[PDB]
Amino acid sequence: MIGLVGKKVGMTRIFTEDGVSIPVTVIEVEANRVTQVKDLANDGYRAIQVTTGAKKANRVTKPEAGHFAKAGVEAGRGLWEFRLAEGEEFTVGQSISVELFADVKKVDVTGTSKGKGFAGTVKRWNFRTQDATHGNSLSHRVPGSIGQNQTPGKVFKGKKMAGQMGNERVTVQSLDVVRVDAERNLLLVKGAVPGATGSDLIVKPAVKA
Amino acid sequence: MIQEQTMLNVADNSGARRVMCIKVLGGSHRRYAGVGDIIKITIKEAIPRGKVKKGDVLKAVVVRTKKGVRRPDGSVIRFDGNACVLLNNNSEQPIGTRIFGPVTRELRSEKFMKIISLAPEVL
Amino acid sequence: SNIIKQLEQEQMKQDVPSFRPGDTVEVKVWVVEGSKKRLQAFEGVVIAIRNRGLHSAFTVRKISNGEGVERVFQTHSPVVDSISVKRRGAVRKAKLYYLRERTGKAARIKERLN
Amino acid sequence: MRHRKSGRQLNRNSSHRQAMFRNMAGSLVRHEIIKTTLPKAKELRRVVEPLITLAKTDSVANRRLAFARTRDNEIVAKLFNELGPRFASRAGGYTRILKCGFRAGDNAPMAYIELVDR
Amino acid sequence: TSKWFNIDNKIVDHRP
Amino acid sequence: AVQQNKPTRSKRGMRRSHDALTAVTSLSVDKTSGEKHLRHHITADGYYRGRKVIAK
RNA sequence: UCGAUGUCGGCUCAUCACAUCCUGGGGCUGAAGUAGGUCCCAAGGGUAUGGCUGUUCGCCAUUUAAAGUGGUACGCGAGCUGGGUUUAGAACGUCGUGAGACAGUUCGGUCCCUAUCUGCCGUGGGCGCUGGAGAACUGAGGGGGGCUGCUCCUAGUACGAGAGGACCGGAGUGGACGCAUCACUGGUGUUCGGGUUGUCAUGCCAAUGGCACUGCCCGGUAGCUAAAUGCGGAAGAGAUAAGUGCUGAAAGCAUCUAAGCACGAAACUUGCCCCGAGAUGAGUUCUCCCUGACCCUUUAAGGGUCCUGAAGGAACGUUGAAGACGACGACGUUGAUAGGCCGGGUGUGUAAGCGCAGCGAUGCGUUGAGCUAACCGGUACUAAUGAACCGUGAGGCUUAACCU
RNA sequence: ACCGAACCGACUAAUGUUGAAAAAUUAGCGGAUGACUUGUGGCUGGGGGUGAAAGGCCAAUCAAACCGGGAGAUAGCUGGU
Ligand SMILES: N[C@@H](Cc1c[nH]c2ccccc12)C(=O)O
Ligand SMILES: [Mg+2]
Ligand SMILES: [Mg+2]
Ligand SMILES: [Mg+2]
Ligand SMILES: [Mg+2]
Ligand SMILES: [Mg+2]
Ligand SMILES: [Mg+2]
Ligand SMILES: [Mg+2]
Ligand SMILES: [Mg+2]
Ligand SMILES: [Mg+2]
Ligand SMILES: [Mg+2]
Ligand SMILES: [Mg+2]
Ligand SMILES: [Mg+2]
Ligand SMILES: [Mg+2]
Ligand SMILES: [Mg+2]
Ligand SMILES: [Mg+2]
Ligand SMILES: [Mg+2]
Ligand SMILES: [Mg+2]
Ligand SMILES: [Mg+2]
Ligand SMILES: [Mg+2]
Ligand SMILES: [Mg+2]
Ligand SMILES: [Mg+2]
Ligand SMILES: [Mg+2]
Ligand SMILES: [Mg+2]
Ligand SMILES: [Mg+2]
Ligand SMILES: [Mg+2]
Ligand SMILES: [Mg+2]
Ligand SMILES: [Mg+2]
Ligand SMILES: [Mg+2]
Ligand SMILES: [Mg+2]
Ligand SMILES: [Mg+2]
Ligand SMILES: [Mg+2]
Ligand SMILES: [Mg+2]
Ligand SMILES: [Mg+2]
Ligand SMILES: [Mg+2]
Ligand SMILES: [Mg+2]
Ligand SMILES: [Mg+2]
Ligand SMILES: [Mg+2]
Ligand SMILES: [Mg+2]
Ligand SMILES: [Mg+2]
Ligand SMILES: [Mg+2]
Ligand SMILES: [Mg+2]
Ligand SMILES: [Mg+2]
Ligand SMILES: [Mg+2]
Ligand SMILES: [Mg+2]
Repeated sequence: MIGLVGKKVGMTRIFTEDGVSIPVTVIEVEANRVTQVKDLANDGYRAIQVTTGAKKANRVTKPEAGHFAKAGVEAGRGLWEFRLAEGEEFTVGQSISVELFADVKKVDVTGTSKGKGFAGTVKRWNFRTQDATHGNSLSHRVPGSIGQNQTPGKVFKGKKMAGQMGNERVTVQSLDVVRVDAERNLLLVKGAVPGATGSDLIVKPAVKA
Repeated sequence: MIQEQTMLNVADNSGARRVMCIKVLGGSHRRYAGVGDIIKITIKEAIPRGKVKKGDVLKAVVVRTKKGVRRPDGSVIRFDGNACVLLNNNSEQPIGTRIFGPVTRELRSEKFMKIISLAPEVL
Repeated sequence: SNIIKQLEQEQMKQDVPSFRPGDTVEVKVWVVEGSKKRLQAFEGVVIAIRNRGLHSAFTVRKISNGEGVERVFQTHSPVVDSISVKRRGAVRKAKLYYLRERTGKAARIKERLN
Repeated sequence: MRHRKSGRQLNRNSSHRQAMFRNMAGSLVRHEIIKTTLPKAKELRRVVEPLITLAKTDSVANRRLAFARTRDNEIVAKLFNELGPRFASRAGGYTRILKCGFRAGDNAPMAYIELVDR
Repeated sequence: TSKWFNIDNKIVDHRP
Repeated sequence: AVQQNKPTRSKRGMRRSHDALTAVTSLSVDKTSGEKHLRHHITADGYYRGRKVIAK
């Protein structure tokens, strides 16, 4: 089944009447507008393309404005694509809301996880530090050894080293759907989702099950 | 959060006063043992006429921790000590006949119903 | 934001009494054992109060059978059935964390008479 | 990582930063235009403007609060006697930064920071 | 003159 | 550590391939004085967006 | 190799083999069940903490499903150490007349390097992709992940004289590991509030500020974070290994194989997550933009002058949960991008001034007061200036199909 | 004799090691009325001095200083021709 594009708003708790407090993430999922529908004949695969929110009229460039006017919908802040299964079909210019997610139990939430910048090996790969004392000299959080001697005489690919950590596409799977709230455009899922507050997320029905 | 080499008080009347957690049973590379958890102990102090002597190695159940338990609404119950109840190596029922101090509902299982029955206060 | 405040505000309680640290307070909480649901009372001195709206909590301390117990209650939780202050305490601090290190006659708290 | 943190460290420790921002606030109030490096000008906004608001609301306690932040009775007097009623109808933004190039000595972005009614 | 790690004895006599 | 072989003028030029400065794209004319200046900078005489901001 | 290839052990990071320690599949059993013995397949993941000792090894204590055997300069000192063995001191035992000597012992004893190249981890610039440009994709390929305990039901059933006690299947709940996050419990919070010692200063009292590790301490917002709390490992499919077969001759019988057919594992190909058209084999879809004139010549994918400057981009500025720098994201007056301001929230804890009680330190009233950083909702007060700059003028040849 | 600054020294750790320094810095450390420490001057000379003894010190050099000389020692050895 297709998904919907929302934005992470923040986290809250939900107290329920047997007195347990469910940590929930609130995702504002307002009406996504289907812009382009792709098919096996013209494009070679079946997908829909949706847009959401609004964007400044002076900053929607002419190709984007032409595309949105061809679909006949107001310009949004981006374009995303969802692959279609066989039993389901959509039309161009069509609004989708959270009432689609009214009857799902678990979702997969995809978002761009926060950037930690250039991070070290201890933060990035759970490496162990060496001794802070006992003679240790300028080698407390260093990576250690990165190879073997003459054979092979090289560092193997995929060696866990320091570098850019975070700011990258991350999926959290099989999160419970605590509440679907159609009139306020809210999806409350149980647990944390990737990314910062006020940020784009793609929520799909769960693929594992 | 009790680990190896940790000194714990005895919350029963077996005859020991202090014990030392020397192993956290029930898993490989297991680090900590929370409230309601079986550990292996050795006895470091003893009452002169107790049921156990200094230097015995036997089991114990951690029943109070300063780290405390968390309750499903988000609550936390903390104590001002680490306290355990001694158990036989094989039977894993308590040695003493009375338990001092409060214990927690996290021990409410069939394995520790004797402790729950004899406790003065169950929080 | 506005959405989160709206969700919290429709969840919050409407009748939490006004208490300050140093107060002796009785908190009656729900306890479920077997299938029976009953009220257990925890009486002690509030040593900490964290106000965050729905996420507000308060730390109470008692001496129970010779052992000092701290409980942190969530103020708006359904399990915290009732809060009632019995004695107003006169302190000059917002967090009374020295009452852990103090015991007996040293942990006495003056009464606030206004 | 400095996610959602404010202020500039400005290659100085905390006491040095506090001392020079007190000095720059005193100089800016005395002269009504000063030429300084651009990040120092932005931080000088963040230091100076609450002092002009405190000057808008006149009281003995407000004068004592300004003497504790500016440590200068002349600056406090000029604030509460002139820049209070001069900016009494303006809601914030009492200053202005105009970029004016790079220092000859070390290639810096200089900027004039001035009060708006000068 | 000479480097201290060449005058040293623990690292010069490294493979006796 | 230190080189085993001498790098060439070819590799010296290849490393310095990225060292080239970029000139300013275009200067500005002021609508009162008419003087070229850097954008969002006050001019040499003391004008900015057509107002004499600094004396002299 | 002596115009030098640094040695045992520990730490840090590993990677490969399979002669498999666990988990997985099976044959035989002197296999009743439980538990085993032995052999065959199988390298996906997993594969102890402490005492002694310089130790690897070993012994011992207690765990675990298990505590695998090996290669890698007995992996790893331009990554750490320096306990051991290796200089110079000194002593013991023994040997020597002696200087001295002991894989005998004991106490003490300098471990350098700013990385050019290859490699690896990240992140950009240029050009290409055949008119220019803005997006969204397809997926050749590449990587990550792949562990498992215990309890309960089936069932005290099958099996067994009893003791004991299942296969197959299902439910729950843990350990280790990994990703994400900050709502909770916490840590930090030298940018907020207060207590206080010494001293100096603001003319002095009162009130404040500087300096003493933030002077010492007590709390603590936002952010970052773990000990906190969400999720994960799969199911399924395809082709199989050992193994089990069906039909069936060669060999009238028999036979799993020769023809034909079916099962069969954590290994293999997918399924799950991520990168991914420099995939030069440079792909697809949608949209947007440019429809002037003239002159020379080695007359062709030629050069030159005037007019023209689009879509878009860059630059500049305000900046950001983005960031070493580039880069990426938001905004630029038709504006909430930042700062300020207003209101709130949070934190601290009842400011200063004045009055009252007291001889006085001090207490009480005004008073949950004052102040309050990064937070929340707002607001054009200040700053984001009109422009200028790069990018063009319909886009080659040949051959097929369509319209005409 | 004891505790502790000046002053004398140099036990441990980190930094530095093409250093700030051809032996130091920082934080701790030992002596501190004595077999103490220090300023000016003098004396002892190289198979010699001096040594509360380490083959230690004698001008950043010590199992025999430095300087000039025999001297272009010698080199069955290495490099070059
Ligand atoms: N490396 C140290 C000690 C040292 C000096 N000279 C030496 C000669 C040989 C060995 C060590 C040293 C230094 O530079 O100060
Ligand atoms: Mg960041
Ligand atoms: Mg470690
Ligand atoms: Mg060193
Ligand atoms: Mg900010
Ligand atoms: Mg600097
Ligand atoms: Mg200071
Ligand atoms: Mg060579
Ligand atoms: Mg060589
Ligand atoms: Mg095999
Ligand atoms: Mg597989
Ligand atoms: Mg061992
Ligand atoms: Mg080796
Ligand atoms: Mg090895
Ligand atoms: Mg080594
Ligand atoms: Mg090496
Ligand atoms: Mg040694
Ligand atoms: Mg010797
Ligand atoms: Mg003798
Ligand atoms: Mg020897
Ligand atoms: Mg080194
Ligand atoms: Mg892989
Ligand atoms: Mg928060
Ligand atoms: Mg806290
Ligand atoms: Mg603090
Ligand atoms: Mg403060
Ligand atoms: Mg005074
Ligand atoms: Mg001073
Ligand atoms: Mg399978
Ligand atoms: Mg046959
Ligand atoms: Mg393989
Ligand atoms: Mg603003
Ligand atoms: Mg408050
Ligand atoms: Mg005060
Ligand atoms: Mg003496
Ligand atoms: Mg000496
Ligand atoms: Mg020494
Ligand atoms: Mg010293
Ligand atoms: Mg002495
Ligand atoms: Mg002394
Ligand atoms: Mg000798
Ligand atoms: Mg000398
Ligand atoms: Mg001689
Ligand atoms: Mg001669
Ligand atoms: Mg000669």
